[PDB]
Amino acid sequence: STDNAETGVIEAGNTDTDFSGELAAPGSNHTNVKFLFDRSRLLNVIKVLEKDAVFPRPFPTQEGAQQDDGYFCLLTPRPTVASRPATRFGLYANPSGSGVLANTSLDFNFYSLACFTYFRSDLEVTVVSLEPDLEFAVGWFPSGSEYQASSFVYDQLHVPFHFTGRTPRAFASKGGKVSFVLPWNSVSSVLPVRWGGASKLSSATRGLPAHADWGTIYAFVPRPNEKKSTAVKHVAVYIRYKNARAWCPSMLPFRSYK
Amino acid sequence: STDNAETGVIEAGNTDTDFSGELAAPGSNHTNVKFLFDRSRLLNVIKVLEKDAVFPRPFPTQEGAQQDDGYFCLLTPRPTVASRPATRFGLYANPSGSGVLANTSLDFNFYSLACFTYFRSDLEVTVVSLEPDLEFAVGWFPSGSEYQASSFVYDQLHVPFHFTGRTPRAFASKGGKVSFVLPWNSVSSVLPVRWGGASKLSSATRGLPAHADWGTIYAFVPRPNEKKSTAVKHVAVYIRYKNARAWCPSMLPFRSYK
Amino acid sequence: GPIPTAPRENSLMFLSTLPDDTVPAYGNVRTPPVNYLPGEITDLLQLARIPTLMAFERVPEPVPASDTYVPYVAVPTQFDDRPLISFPITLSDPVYQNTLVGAISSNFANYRGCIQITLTFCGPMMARGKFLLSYSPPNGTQPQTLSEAMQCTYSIWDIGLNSSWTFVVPYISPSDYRETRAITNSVYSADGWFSLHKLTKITLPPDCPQSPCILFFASAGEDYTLRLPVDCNPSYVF
Amino acid sequence: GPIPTAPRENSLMFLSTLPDDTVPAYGNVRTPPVNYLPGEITDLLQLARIPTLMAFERVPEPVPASDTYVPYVAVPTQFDDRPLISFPITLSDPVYQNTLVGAISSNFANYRGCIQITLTFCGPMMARGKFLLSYSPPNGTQPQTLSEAMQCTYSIWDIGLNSSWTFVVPYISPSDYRETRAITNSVYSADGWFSLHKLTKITLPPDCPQSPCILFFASAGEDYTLRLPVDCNPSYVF
Amino acid sequence: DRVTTQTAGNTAINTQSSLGVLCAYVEDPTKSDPPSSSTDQPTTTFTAIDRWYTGRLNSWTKAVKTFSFQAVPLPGAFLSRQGGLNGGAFTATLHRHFLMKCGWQVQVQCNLTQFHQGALLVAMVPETTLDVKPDGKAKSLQELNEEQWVEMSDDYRTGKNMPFQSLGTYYRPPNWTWGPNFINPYQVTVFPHQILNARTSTSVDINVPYIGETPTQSSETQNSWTLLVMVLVPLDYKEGATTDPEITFSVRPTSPYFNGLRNRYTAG
Amino acid sequence: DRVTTQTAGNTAINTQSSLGVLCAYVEDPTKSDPPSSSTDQPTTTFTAIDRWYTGRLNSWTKAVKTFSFQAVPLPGAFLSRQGGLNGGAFTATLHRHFLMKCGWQVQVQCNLTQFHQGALLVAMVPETTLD
Amino acid sequence: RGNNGNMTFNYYANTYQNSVDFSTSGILNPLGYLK
Amino acid sequence: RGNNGNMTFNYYANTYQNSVDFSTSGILNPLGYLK
Ligand SMILES: [Ca+2]
Repeated sequence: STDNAETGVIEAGNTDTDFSGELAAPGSNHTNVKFLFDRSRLLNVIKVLEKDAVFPRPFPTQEGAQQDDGYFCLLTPRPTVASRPATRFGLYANPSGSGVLANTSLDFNFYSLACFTYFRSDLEVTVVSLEPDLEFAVGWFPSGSEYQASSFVYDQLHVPFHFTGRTPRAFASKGGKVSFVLPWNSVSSVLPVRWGGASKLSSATRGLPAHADWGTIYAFVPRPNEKKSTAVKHVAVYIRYKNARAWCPSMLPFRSYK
Repeated sequence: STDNAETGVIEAGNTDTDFSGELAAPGSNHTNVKFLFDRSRLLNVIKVLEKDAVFPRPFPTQEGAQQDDGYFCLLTPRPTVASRPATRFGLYANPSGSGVLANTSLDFNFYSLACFTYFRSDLEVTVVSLEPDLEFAVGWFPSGSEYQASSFVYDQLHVPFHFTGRTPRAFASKGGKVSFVLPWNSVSSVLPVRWGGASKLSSATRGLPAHADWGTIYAFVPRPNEKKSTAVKHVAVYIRYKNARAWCPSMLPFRSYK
Repeated sequence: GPIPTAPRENSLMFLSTLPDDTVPAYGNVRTPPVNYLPGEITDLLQLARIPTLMAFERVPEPVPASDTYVPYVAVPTQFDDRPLISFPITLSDPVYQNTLVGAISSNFANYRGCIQITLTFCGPMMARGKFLLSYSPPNGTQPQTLSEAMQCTYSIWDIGLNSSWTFVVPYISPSDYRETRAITNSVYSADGWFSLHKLTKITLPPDCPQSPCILFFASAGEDYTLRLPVDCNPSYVF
Repeated sequence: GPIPTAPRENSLMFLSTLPDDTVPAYGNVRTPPVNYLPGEITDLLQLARIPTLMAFERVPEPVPASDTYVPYVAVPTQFDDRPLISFPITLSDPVYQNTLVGAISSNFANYRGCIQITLTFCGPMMARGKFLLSYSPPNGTQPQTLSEAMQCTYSIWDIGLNSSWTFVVPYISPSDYRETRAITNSVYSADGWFSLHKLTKITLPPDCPQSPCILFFASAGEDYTLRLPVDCNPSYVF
Repeated sequence: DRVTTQTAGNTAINTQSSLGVLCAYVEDPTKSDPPSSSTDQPTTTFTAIDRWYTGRLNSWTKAVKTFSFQAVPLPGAFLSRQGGLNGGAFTATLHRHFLMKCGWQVQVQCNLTQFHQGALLVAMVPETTLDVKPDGKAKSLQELNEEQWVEMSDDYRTGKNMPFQSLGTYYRPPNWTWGPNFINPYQVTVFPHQILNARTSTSVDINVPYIGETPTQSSETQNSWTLLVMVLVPLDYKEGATTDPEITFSVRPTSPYFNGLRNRYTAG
Repeated sequence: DRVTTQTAGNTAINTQSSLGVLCAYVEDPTKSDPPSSSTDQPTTTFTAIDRWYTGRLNSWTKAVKTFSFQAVPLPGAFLSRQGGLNGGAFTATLHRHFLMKCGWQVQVQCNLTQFHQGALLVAMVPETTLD
Repeated sequence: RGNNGNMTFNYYANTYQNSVDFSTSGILNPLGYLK
Repeated sequence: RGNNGNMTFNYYANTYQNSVDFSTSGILNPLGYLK
């Protein structure tokens, strides 16, 4: 039917608008935002700590630095690099060379349907072992907080301070899993799926949000430093969005024709 | 008593119709359709994935193809062959020769009592390990959907995309089982026990329905590709029909007198 | 706080016939309506009541086509004081194998109630004759003679305008239920015999085909019931 | 005392889509209010209804800039009895790839309802002309001729004061839902074709550019619905 | 009573030995609503298609064996003109629509004599592929004429010979042993039917409603109902009696709904 | 006003310069009764034939002289497919009936420009043999 | 009902435990009628 | 609601199971209006 798309508004019609027919009855409400994002998906795979760690230093990190890489998981669907917020998402097509291969993550599913600018929800976290008969624990600190390093000595054994604290620590049974829900805890009101600002007035990276996350989790072995092993253990981190809400329509990623 | 069967209608009589006696009181309602099909039975036995797979290609498949066979289970009482819908049911009397032995399935019990043309119900799926102390997970995608291949790299480990997604993934405990119910999800209204149509206007196979199923399930190990094993593991898939309904009286399989 | 519990000995058990549901994995799904579809079946007895054809080995004189089983009995012209045909009232007997009653019944352990045998005369309309259908409960020896059949439950059928005759086999048993399959022969799984005798030979006018045929059907009577679902016999696929 | 329990076979199972909550680990948290934020989205259909541009390979004559896909169709001056452009009503087809309807729909298994194609004439205002838009349900052969298109669902669009024309593709299907992705080609995943024919050639006055362009948009009709969330295709990151 | 005349449009079929009309599933298989799966206004019954179409089947002879049969696919027979079944305006409309939903009223005619004997089972069978050869191709008019009647065999009783997709050289060809489209000859009376017994009538009538796995179906490929004529008792008579009695049938589409109008169907 | 869209079945024709529809003889040329000369129940309109069929005519050039013309017989044009006028189900029904009674709604399309000049007379003429 | 002996409680809502048709808005009957 | 079929019971209080904003004290609407 006659219209003018230049207006910026085009009404959705049906078979009977210009032709002869009727409306098809509604088949489902699966496009409902709350229902759609309310399901677990893989966020990242991290190594399990077997001693107190040294949190990765800020960028740019110079050669010779002593730190633990691939252990901390930033809870966010946004791109991350080496446990920190990121803008560009990267991977390694040529894993051959010199230098540490930074861990990167991205909620692929989230962005394939994130046709909006802002998002908010509580976060259900599930940690699954990728190792046989593993006994591990999970640690977590809020957005804006940090990992408490070092350790204390009990009976000449070094026990990392990450065994204690005021934040959630979940000890799984041998071969078991860990699961719990966290509240939106960032100081921001909503999470910017895409962002155009800057978190600092000087030497800031445009588009890089400072606290677009639900905090950080890590996994460790309920054993003292001394009883350390040599074989690196891995654990998978799953997240689920509870009571999700979204604002300001936006685009979905470009699909190549090649 | 006097009648005419040519009519197409013959009334069910009792002892007192022509003789002397009474009606026998009802002993049970076990022939009730909903009650009868509401029990688990073996559907298929599949291999457990230990890496991202390559779903079997459509027929006719030519020699030299690279794919994973015997891993995907089409949820249907109808005959299946190599994870796809089928018409004729086959087996291998002479397992000796060249070529891949296609996996085939059939709900033997269902067809022995499927004296009707159409059927519908929800489906309760139970996956049982046929291996000692096995830790596995189950994946599933809806009728009309497909397996998401490939993988992503985390800490230089390849993790299949079948570890994530928006569809059900059930991780069993070590030595445990998996169980859940799925809704009738095909685009068709009912499942044709026997069918006389064609799903395409050209080069179609008469009698072969396109979506007479509740989707497809597969099993995999919650381990990265690198920690792959050499011994193939098997898992048994059981199904149960919930709230079953049936339409249009039909025949039961022919029983040989030989 | 936590509720104290005491999980039982059968915890974690998977029971294939447990009368309960399990957790939903992909809910909130609406399905296309099925109101447009007629012919819904609520109980398989609705089908067991529909008479279907029985099967008999064609009298030692088969056709060049292997597996010569026929749904009828040709009425021979020669007199003989024994049944034209007879079969046991044992649901697992081959004569019921491919009837719906028999096929459906073979999937349950017990039955209770009447079985119905329906006969349809398919000879020419000019034909006349009478038959004696009888049912004998178990005896040490199976009856053969007209004089013996006549002492059991029986009815005389006259050939004429109406083509068919229904014969209800009474449910005469010591037990309230009977075995559907005669794994072991006993008074609980074998209930005697049904037999058909020609009472007065068939009479035909000149220039009429000889040996008219009688079609046999079997079905569940109105008070017929099946109990205890059992495992199926998958051999139909071999 | 202790309550006797019987944990089921699927105890300890982790189901990614379980329709239930899990235990809170850090509760009693109040969050900054979001009342100040406008533009809240409740359902993704709200976005699928917003028309977005389609994409066509620029007629075998690309620009030195790789990946030459355009959101419009230039109207050639030469007469030819075949469609100016045509594409299947298969949601997984590349022409819908980057439209919101297509992108969003590709993340579900089924759809039901109408798709809407919107055309906007971007030639000069002095131009005149007429077009015939048609939709053909599946056929053995795709229609090409004006005579064939004219026998299907179609509308004639006149160029004039108003610049656009919306065309609703009726939902004509054997099933109540259709496949969103044509993994296998069938009557349930491919529903025919949409085509655009120039009815009467475009007429222009002297000193007017030739080959005016027509912008193409696609969106969900008002009765459009999506069912069954499926796994995403992560390739956009490679 | 036994004398009836059924009118439809400019058509009327009479019989003087009616057994009544066997109605399948519901008392009035004619009641039907538009398909919920199409939003376009459907084309419904008009007088030029509200009528009986009549065609032929192969004659019945003494040589036809028990359980041998003939099948008439619906609406397939209209599309191929099997038995000379030209559907006039019905076929013309069918060829121009993607979808079609309808029921059927059928009468099979075959007169014998009070001196002949034999019986034919006439049924309306849902969802069969009895009109297709094992290689997947539909039997041509010539092939139907060469065989006359299809003999019951292990293949048909088993479904072993139904159409199928060849797997390809990548797979070891399996031993096909069974198919869901089998035919258990002893249970064909489970379907809506009547028996044409030489001694009782010269015709049978069956009335069935629309059925299908979906609200409506593809015009060109559906085959939800198949008219089946099968020998139960071999034909017999004495020398002098008329031989090879003929068989004809009349079909009437009921409450049709056509959706998705387009140019005439053209094979791809 | 000048912008109209006429729907019929699965058909719709638009124009942005309508002059209105010229109705001949009566306000609603659509009202009509069955023929009194046939006792058989007639076949009347069904949705597959309640629509617009579109075809072509030869182009207009500077060389065409005053009073030169083109004619489209009705229903003749449907029978011969003049201008590619295939009547789908309408023709199929027409070919299967001895008698047919009906009216017609027609639209002739020909766009020019504000810089062109010329005029065509478009009429519906009763009982001619111009074809 | 079906093969279900749970009279007591239903933890999950009907629309989650089962699928239900969307809207378009003892006594065993015969499957055949002679008319 | 979301992907939740639990109609029955909620063991943990709303303020613990979820986060709630602190105070400062069907029908799908359009995201654009032409005025
Ligand atoms: Ca417990």
